[PDB]
Amino acid sequence: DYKAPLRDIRFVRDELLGYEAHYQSLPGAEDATPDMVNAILEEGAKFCEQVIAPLNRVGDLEGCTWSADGVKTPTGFKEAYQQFVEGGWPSLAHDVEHGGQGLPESLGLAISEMVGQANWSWGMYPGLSHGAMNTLHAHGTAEQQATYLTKLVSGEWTGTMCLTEPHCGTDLGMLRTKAEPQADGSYKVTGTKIFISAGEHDMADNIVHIVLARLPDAPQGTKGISLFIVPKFLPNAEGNAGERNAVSCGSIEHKMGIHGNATCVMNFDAATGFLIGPPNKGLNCMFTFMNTARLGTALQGLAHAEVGFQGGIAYARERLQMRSLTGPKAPEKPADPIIVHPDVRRMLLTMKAFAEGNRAMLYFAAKQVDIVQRSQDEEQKKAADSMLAFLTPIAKAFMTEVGFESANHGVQIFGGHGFIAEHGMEQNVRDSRISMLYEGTTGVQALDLLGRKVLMTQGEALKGFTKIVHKFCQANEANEAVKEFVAPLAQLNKEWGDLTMKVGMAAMKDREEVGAASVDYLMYSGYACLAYFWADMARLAAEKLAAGTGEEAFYKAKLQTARFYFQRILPRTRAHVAAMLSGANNLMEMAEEDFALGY
Amino acid sequence: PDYKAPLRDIRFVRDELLGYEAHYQSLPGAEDATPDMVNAILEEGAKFCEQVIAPLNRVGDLEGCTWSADGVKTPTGFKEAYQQFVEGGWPSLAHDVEHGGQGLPESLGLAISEMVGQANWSWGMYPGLSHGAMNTLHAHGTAEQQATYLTKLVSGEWTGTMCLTEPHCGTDLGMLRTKAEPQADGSYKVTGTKIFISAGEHDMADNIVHIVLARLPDAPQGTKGISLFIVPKFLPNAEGNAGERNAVSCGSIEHKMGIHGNATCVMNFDAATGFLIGPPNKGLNCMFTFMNTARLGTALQGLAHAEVGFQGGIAYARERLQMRSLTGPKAPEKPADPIIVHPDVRRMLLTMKAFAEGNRAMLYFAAKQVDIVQRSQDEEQKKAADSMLAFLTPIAKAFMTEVGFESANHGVQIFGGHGFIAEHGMEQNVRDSRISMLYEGTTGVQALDLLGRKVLMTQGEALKGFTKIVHKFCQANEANEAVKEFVAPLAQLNKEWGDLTMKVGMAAMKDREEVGAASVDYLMYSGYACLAYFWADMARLAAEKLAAGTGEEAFYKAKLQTARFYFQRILPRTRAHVAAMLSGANNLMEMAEEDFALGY
Ligand SMILES: CCCCCCCC(=O)SCCNC(=O)CCNC(=O)[C@H](O)C(C)(C)COP(=O)(O)OP(=O)(O)OC[C@H]1O[C@@H](n2cnc3c(N)ncnc32)[C@H](O)[C@@H]1OP(=O)(O)O
Ligand SMILES: CCCCCCCC(=O)SCCNC(=O)CCNC(=O)[C@H](O)C(C)(C)COP(=O)(O)OP(=O)(O)OC[C@H]1O[C@@H](n2cnc3c(N)ncnc32)[C@H](O)[C@@H]1OP(=O)(O)O
Ligand SMILES: Cc1cc2nc3c(=O)[nH]c(=O)nc-3n(C[C@H](O)[C@H](O)[C@H](O)COP(=O)(O)OP(=O)(O)OC[C@H]3O[C@@H](n4cnc5c(N)ncnc54)[C@H](O)[C@@H]3O)c2cc1C
Ligand SMILES: Cc1cc2nc3c(=O)[nH]c(=O)nc-3n(C[C@H](O)[C@H](O)[C@H](O)COP(=O)(O)OP(=O)(O)OC[C@H]3O[C@@H](n4cnc5c(N)ncnc54)[C@H](O)[C@@H]3O)c2cc1C
Repeated sequence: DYKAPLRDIRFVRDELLGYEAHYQSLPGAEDATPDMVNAILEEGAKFCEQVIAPLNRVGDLEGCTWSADGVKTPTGFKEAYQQFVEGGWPSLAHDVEHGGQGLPESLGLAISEMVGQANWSWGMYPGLSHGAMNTLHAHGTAEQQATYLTKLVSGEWTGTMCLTEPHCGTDLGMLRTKAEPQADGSYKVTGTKIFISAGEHDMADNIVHIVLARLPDAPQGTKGISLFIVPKFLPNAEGNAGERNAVSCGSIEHKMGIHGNATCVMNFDAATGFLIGPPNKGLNCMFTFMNTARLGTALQGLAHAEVGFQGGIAYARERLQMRSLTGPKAPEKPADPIIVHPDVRRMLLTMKAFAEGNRAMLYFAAKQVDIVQRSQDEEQKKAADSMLAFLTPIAKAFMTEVGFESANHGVQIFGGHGFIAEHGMEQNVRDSRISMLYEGTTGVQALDLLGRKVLMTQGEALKGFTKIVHKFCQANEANEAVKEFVAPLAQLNKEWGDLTMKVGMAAMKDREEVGAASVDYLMYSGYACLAYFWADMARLAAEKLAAGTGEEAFYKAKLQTARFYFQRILPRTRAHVAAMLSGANNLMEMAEEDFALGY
Repeated sequence: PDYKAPLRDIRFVRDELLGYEAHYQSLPGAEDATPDMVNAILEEGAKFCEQVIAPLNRVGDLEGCTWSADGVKTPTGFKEAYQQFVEGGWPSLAHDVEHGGQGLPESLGLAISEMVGQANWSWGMYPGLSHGAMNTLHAHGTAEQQATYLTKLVSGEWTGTMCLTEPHCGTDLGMLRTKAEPQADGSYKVTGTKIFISAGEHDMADNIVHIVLARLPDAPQGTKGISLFIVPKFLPNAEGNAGERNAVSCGSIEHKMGIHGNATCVMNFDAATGFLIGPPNKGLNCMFTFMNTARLGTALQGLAHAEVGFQGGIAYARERLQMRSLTGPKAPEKPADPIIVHPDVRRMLLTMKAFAEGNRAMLYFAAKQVDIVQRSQDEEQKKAADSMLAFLTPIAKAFMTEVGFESANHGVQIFGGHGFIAEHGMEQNVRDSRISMLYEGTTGVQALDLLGRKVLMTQGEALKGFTKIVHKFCQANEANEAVKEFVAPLAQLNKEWGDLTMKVGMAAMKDREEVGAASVDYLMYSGYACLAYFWADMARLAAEKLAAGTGEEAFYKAKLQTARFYFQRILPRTRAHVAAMLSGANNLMEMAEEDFALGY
């Protein structure tokens, strides 16, 4: 049964990253008192454990049901959503201006961490909505905010992002949905959008589609794309679901997992829409909706490692099979618990290193998001903004990739039993698999990080982070407790920058290099980020243990996980380095027609 | 694009790389495996796989199996397909002539199995499990027992199961508690519940022959007390046909992640009549003819998953237009470039390709050993082939399943979002693949078998058979210009493999936890090392065919390019596995069990 990691969320927020100081230093956070944060975490935890976690298996077994009239969600989904609404969770991290509580985004993200762990398919309904707000908030006219945002902040209305068509997913410049301008200055949108998460459902009073379309004589490619508000129901005089717009769901997908989230073919038959933001600047505006959900999807990766660990640790202490290699440890039982086996511990510690490591990186990133939304200092916003732009793609691709690995360790620990539906471990793997495909594929994210962010800033995007690491190795070089962490961390911090330079050099001779190195580089970057977060959690752990503490075992575990990370996981860097220095030719020399001559 | 048998690559591996013509002529009873007959059987094999079973793979996954009190319904088309397969004589192919068989080599029967598992693994488990229980009756059954059970299994009229697992025990068979009470007439009565029995009950055959692990009434504790019993669903009648219903029933089937089409049964034996096969209390010894077949059989499942991901991905990579090459549009007449222009898509393609073609080479290398163990009359050769199988069998099962799962996941990644959708079949490949690392011995258990039972128990001798072959290859080709670039790293790695074995040994002397701590890393390293040899050898062969002039230049140029990719982008994974296995057991054993979950 899902148990929220509140003690670990507090370790990371309060002790490692000084979230009380951060909230004190920052406009809006006077109502975000330590005691109020703790009560909101504990309220969040209870909803996640008692209301949505028990629906997770229901959602997988039932999925959603299509008919011409609309889409039924699994038993208990909408009734949990009504309770989510009535608790005012939707309004937590939105402007007091448009009906919100004004608490920071980073406190919103802690609630999303627990929602995603408990029931990801259910959490996507509120999750997508949270983004369309961030879109309306950043680019909507005051009247658009008054009509649409107020309703999303209350949760009475839900939001989607409608980009994808059959022929285009990464290549949005090829999109072909049309916005035809009308005398009254509104548009009629004609097109078929596919894979639309939460496109049709029975959870809310209305749905607000944020749709990418093209104006009749716009330029080709991205520079021809505009953003439209297309609600399922056009508002009435009081602002409530009014006239039924010509938006309908023609079908939902049969998928490997995330069955409880309706994945919809949305047909727009000259549906009334309103332009939001400048004509042909839709891609620019949509990237508010996208970088929310990039960090929101990095959260999915964290959730799959956490669920995989919760299951693994429980089964490894309860399942008896075979005996310890150093003699029977439970001779009064017919077998030893499987935790006594070194490989089961390797699998448990892998999931633990990834869950706790990525939790640190995620709430480090979330502090940057708060700064960009609320700081007055433009030096401090701009340094936060460049840090988000470096960490966003790393977090999304790296946390999902190792989250899916972590989910598979969970299954492996159960042996055969892991393949069987009733234990929920195999559902975790199935739900994890989409996280590396949507919200920018691993490959597209890697290309974004290395080409657009790092190589296009001639390495400056990396320097923000390698600065913090270099300052840690200097302040802690002669700290005896983390000597063993600082040495290889300093070495890796150097190599990180060296590799960045060698790849820029290779790329100057052959552009194919940016692609050839990209995923290897992003994965290396991910292990290097977590090397720093584990060296720092180890530093904090050693500080607390030397000062005496009610929780000896808590901090000794942090040191033991850090050492596992450095000695057993971080050396995967060696293969990422070798592959990325090998050059583009070993990928590009084979002719397309020569890949499958063995038939 | 539907399933296409990789016959051209299967021929390259057996005929060109592994000398299968000369091997078959050097073996007693292999005179009927003429090159033209093998090629005829391979063609008929592919026809059956591509036309009868491959179309049923989606149906198997959508319907799965339907339980009722009376029986277990199989997916639409499966039993009719099993009839055409019986009518084709396929079950009889690699079995002895006197018991209904055609007497062809096991390594020919394995080529058919390669194509069956790629076409529809769930369906292939039905005959594939039969193939096991036949091998056990051959090895350990009385001539009477072979007359009744082995003849029906060789015809395919009856199917066979392996019944080991119970709720409390899968790896630890010593704890099993299924009982066998002696009866006055020399038969036994088996009472107990077995779980996760593949093909335990279905509607495809006239009878099912269970090979059951059970305990005699005063047997010693542990594996020393396990005996092996034939328990048929229908007791034979006087003619030798399905007679009296035995007290064997299926209480349920599991709901699973995958292989929905293969019924996974809770089998209740209610004092069912069984017959002791093999000595009393030597069950586990006898049941290991069945288990090693099924381990090289499960390695083949790993190959199958890599193959299916490759066939889907290459077709989609050439048809899907998304974005443009980094070096300017390669298809400017089209609205976007094929995704194969992107280096990362080529990286996923070539990963699946290195693993499929490398593992195929490893598999038929192993299958030549099976053939020598079964047929050779030279003892020195039987001993060396037996010893080579002992080393390769767990490497093949664990490595090929693990890199098979990776390869299936690359397949989905190439389709992007579309790969998560049921219609394309790529996500089923991943879900079917996941069981392959759990059953027939877990990755962790095969890794302990390799390092603990075979390698360290022989003080490194089990490794020598293979390192010898690799060292002779590096000497034979030190001066060979076309492959010098493979030979150098191969010889460095072959030496390191021997050094690592000794160091792990030294570490285990001080701390026995080191055997489990190094096990999976050591098996994965060993896997990568085996494929480094096979890619080097396939690169040598391709150089030799190109220097001599061939009408298939591209085919041989593609082997060199894949071998170079394997060496430069995949083999370096050994770096991670070396560092992990030399890190020590303390980084895994120091954390007390009660301190693993203190964040709640
Ligand atoms: C929570 C559950 C998840 C469910 C959601 C499912 C997924 C979805 O909703 S659809 C996912 C959306 N798609 C993706 O994320 C990946 C596919 N699209 C891409 O990212 C493509 O690479 C794509 C379309 C951006 C390429 O466009 P292209 O015009 O070549 O980009 P580029 O020239 O680099 O940038 C164009 C403009 O976009 C914006 N932009 C691009 N990248 C970024 C970025 N990383 N951050 C911010 N803005 C960006 C900028 O305004 C930029 O302007 P400029 O060029 O002057 O800097
Ligand atoms: C094609 C269709 C595929 C479908 C797959 C579905 C089928 C299944 O999943 S059923 C198979 C699942 N069962 C297993 O694999 C059980 C797991 N196995 C194990 O853990 C061990 O091998 C086990 C329990 C059998 C032996 O345990 P233990 O007694 O501690 O081993 P050990 O003492 O070293 O050896 C016991 C005896 O078994 C035999 N044995 C052990 N290992 C091997 C081996 N690798 N090869 C051959 N014989 C072996 C020997 O006879 C040995 O006796 P001795 O040591 O005197 O030679
Ligand atoms: C779909 C399916 C089909 C099956 N078909 C059959 C069949 O036809 N016939 C049959 O007899 N069985 C069958 N099985 C059972 C299957 O072989 C077992 O699941 C397998 O042997 C593992 O046993 P277990 O699941 O009980 O895991 P356990 O043995 O409990 O192992 C659990 C975990 O502990 C680890 N572990 C255990 N001991 C050690 C050790 N000493 N060192 C290190 N790690 C260790 C394992 O590696 C694993 O990670 C089937 C299973 C499934 C799921
Ligand atoms: C369950 C689900 C829910 C979804 N929900 C939504 C939603 O709510 N809203 C929405 O708008 N979309 C949604 N999508 C669509 C999703 O965002 C796309 O699937 C995703 O962007 C990938 O696009 P694609 O599937 O068309 O693959 P493609 O873009 O065709 O990519 C295919 C392959 O090519 C690779 N590739 C493509 N271009 C390059 C390049 N330049 N360099 C390197 N590799 C490249 C990719 O990495 C991938 O491996 C959803 C999809 C799914 C499966």
